[PDB]
Amino acid sequence: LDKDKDRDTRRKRRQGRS
Amino acid sequence: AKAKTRSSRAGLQFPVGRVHRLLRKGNYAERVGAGAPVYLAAVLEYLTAEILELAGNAARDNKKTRIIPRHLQLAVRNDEELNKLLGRVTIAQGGVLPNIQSVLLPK
Amino acid sequence: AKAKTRSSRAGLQFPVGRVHRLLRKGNYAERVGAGAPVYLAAVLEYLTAEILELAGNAARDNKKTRIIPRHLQLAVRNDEELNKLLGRVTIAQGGVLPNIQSVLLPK
Amino acid sequence: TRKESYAIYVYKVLKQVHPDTGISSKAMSIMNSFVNDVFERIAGEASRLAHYNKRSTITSREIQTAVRLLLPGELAKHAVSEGTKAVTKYTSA
Amino acid sequence: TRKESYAIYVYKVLKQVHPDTGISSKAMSIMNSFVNDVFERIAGEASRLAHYNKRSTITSREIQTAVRLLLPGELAKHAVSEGTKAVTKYTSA
Amino acid sequence: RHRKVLRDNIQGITKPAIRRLARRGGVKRISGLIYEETRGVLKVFLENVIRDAVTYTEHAKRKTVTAMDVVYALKRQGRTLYGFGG
Amino acid sequence: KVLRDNIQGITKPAIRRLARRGGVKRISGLIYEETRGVLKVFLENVIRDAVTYTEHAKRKTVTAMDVVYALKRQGRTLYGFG
Amino acid sequence: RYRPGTVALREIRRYQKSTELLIRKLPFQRLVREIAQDFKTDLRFQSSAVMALQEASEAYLVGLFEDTNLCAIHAKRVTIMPKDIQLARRIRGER
Amino acid sequence: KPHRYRPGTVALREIRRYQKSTELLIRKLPFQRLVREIAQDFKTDLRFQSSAVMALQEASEAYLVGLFEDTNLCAIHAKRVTIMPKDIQLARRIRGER
DNA sequence: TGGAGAATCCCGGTGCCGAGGCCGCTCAATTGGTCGTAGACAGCTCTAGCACCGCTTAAACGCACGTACGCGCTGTCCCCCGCGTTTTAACCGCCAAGGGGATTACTCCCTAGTCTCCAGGCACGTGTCAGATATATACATCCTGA
DNA sequence: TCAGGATGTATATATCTGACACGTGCCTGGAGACTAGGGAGTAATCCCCTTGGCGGTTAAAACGCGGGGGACAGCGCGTACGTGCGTTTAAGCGGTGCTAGAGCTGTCTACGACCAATTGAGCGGCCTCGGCACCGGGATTCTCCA
Repeated sequence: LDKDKDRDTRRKRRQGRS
Repeated sequence: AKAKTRSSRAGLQFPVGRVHRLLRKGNYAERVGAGAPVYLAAVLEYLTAEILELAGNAARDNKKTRIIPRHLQLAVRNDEELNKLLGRVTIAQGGVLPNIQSVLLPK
Repeated sequence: AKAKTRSSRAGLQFPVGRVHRLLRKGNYAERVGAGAPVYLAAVLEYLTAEILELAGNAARDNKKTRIIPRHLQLAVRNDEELNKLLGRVTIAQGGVLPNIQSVLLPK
Repeated sequence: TRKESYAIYVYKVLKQVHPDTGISSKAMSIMNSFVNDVFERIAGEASRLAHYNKRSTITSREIQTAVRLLLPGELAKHAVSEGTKAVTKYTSA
Repeated sequence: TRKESYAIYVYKVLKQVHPDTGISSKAMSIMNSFVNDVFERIAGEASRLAHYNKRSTITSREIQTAVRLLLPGELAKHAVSEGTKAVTKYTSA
Repeated sequence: RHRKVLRDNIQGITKPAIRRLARRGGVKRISGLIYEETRGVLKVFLENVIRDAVTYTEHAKRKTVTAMDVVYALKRQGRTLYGFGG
Repeated sequence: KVLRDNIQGITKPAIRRLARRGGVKRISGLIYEETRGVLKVFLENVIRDAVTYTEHAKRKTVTAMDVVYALKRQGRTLYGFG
Repeated sequence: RYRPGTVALREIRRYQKSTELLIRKLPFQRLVREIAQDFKTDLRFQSSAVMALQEASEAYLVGLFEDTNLCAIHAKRVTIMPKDIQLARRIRGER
Repeated sequence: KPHRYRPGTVALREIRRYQKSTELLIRKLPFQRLVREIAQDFKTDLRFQSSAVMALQEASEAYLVGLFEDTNLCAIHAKRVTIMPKDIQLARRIRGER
């Protein structure tokens, strides 16, 4: 759960920069 | 009528038309549906973004602004799922993860 | 006019026409040559004869007249080249080779 | 002669992710080999899935099942979400 | 619906090799699976060989190279000999 | 209507069964801690195979896991199994 | 043009450098001959598959893609050469 | 009474002589259904599917125990230990 | 008295150095001569691209490094720090090469 | 526990070649149509998976005991490591020859596609005998005593 | 080393079955014949990249020499695992019932192949400067002898 929540924030910055 | 790329319709960076051509010319099936190259281009763009993000972090951790194969090896082998995806893959000029066994360290 | 099967033309027992149809309907290439099914049927017949000879020898050595999967396992694992070909193959109801390490036996 | 590659798309994705970071040519060839390898893996698995069900069309369902077969865990879930989002965005317009 | 198999051909080869030996049903199914597996290996390797040289037909040269790539040593040599003998007898008449 | 939920069936892989499997592998002496490790390894292997079999079943929109799905899962993990079809 | 006894070109310090990269602290004396044996076996397999791939294409030059395809066929996929 | 190791060697010869399954069918079937409950509920299984899973699992465990016995002999023991299984699965690439 | 390190310090510094770096560890020309000598036994008068020899060297060095890692794990498992040829034989036996 | 000394991290100037940007020129992606067939969907059939029950007996479980094997410890010796000195061949730069990979054009024969014809192989019944199980049994193997 | 008691193993024979071998209709798929279009075979050229040689530098390889540290053998001790016995438990076998779902069939339409016209996205070629390699030097840091 510690690594799993990290990968969602990885995706959202891609959607945040776009 | 003026033309828009299929990648622009899906909001992608990877080419949907090239992926569709390679799927047609790869002898994978008799027919290729319209949504399949869109899905495949999205998956390829996501995996490229993941590896490039981890490699950029590893390059920042060595005070470099240019990604070398060493940074790609450090990006893949330090992540569990990416190392599981590329367990049989040899990266040229990649090197080895620095890890020395505990019984060899002096006491 | 008077037909004659392609297996009889090559002196084969395996069906040439069935391998031709499978090669066409398997999406391997756009076109299929005329000699490729004959060549592949010859290779399949040779491999079948090679494993069935050793399986028959193993069945004869155990005083049996029907080949059971144990005999196929003995025939494959006792010949080094067939074992090299089928190194990642599990034969159902095959058992194992009888082989005990020397350091476990008493002296 | 013209040899196609994935260099400009990898560069666009890199500028989207790390806007001030460059990439060497050897690392670019490695990323190109990675994209080609993953493409062949997913396409071969989708071809097997189409042949097993006696279908003659590779659709997005076959690609989604091939992604779920080939990618482990959270990578599979995020890739399925990305592909579904892209397909709905494509078919909406 | 009829399902096809290599049962009678395996039985004919067994009668050619050991005339007074039978084969059980499970061993027959194992032999059928073996023939299908080797066929898929050689056909996939020949497909990859034809795709690598940018050709669009699988000829006997592709099958011969696939046999030399897949089979080890004496099996490869004797299988190439058998295939060449059969193709020669086929095209000589 | 009885939605039976199963639990703790890994203990059904008994210690005599693990002893027989080790005897077939040629093992002469077995430690007492071997059995829990073997149950864990078997659980990991069965999870990895059954997940792919269920994926192949869900793709075909069927409710039953056929033998060919298990054969394809073992093929996909590089553990080809002869004598069940295909 | 015949070459002979070039397996001694892989010297003892090169083998021990590979072992230092692998994390080995102490190396016995027979490791060098054993390593030369396993290296010759591995190279024989890969070079045989590469030369088969070259001979099918009716070329006399072993290109890098033939080596990549041979390593791919042996389950040892190599990135960075095409 | 026999000395320890004689009945062990007799069991080794006997179970390497035969080909039948060594795990009981019904506990393996209950284990398979319990594992498959965690992916999709209300699944059905053909009997040949459960039999194929049993054959594959027994072959995997027998090969693993052979590799375990090799690593145990390498440490000059005759008793396999969990570190032997961990070493075999680590060298095989599963861990 | 001159300065001499104890046995094991220089080994650890070499381990850290060669795990930090990323270059090839075998000399190019002896490996090229070995590749040509081995390929002479299959088809005579062959030519090699330079990148083919570089790919062969990269793959061979990566294979040998992974083999030495499994060897070190076997040697540690047998309660040693010195790798021996039976460790390599056990590693290749478990891997499925022999 | 403290100093001498070798190695390594960090700063800073300098060159250089490789990444990045731009520009011209294809040719592959796009768009717009027609067409036919693969696939979705409905509906019926009928097989096999699930659930239950009773009996039996084989296997699992628990417990007691003894011994054999794991493991820790000590001593020995030899062999691998560290270092200095000398040999040697890898490496780099440069030059020269030419073989063969790559491209283009031309052409023909090999293979896809269609139609027609027929017979080879597959589901279905039916007999019958190879071996599974059971009973009797001499013989190989192991343990204790000498 | 020899040998008796004892137990488990393969060996000699009955008998009973259900699984393998074999014969039948048929129908679907393989074979024969013909036509067309393009994929591949063949020839000619070109120029790139491989091979070979030579000279100088110098870093790496090789060889020899102490010497300590690690492999290995031997020994002792105690825990834990094999073995056997009796109690317990559930796996297995057969028999029944039921319905969920797999599979086949017939319609029908939406979706992808195919093709021609069009053009801008992508690729090869050519500058260009800055990020990184390199090196000289000093501060920090770890190791070895007290």
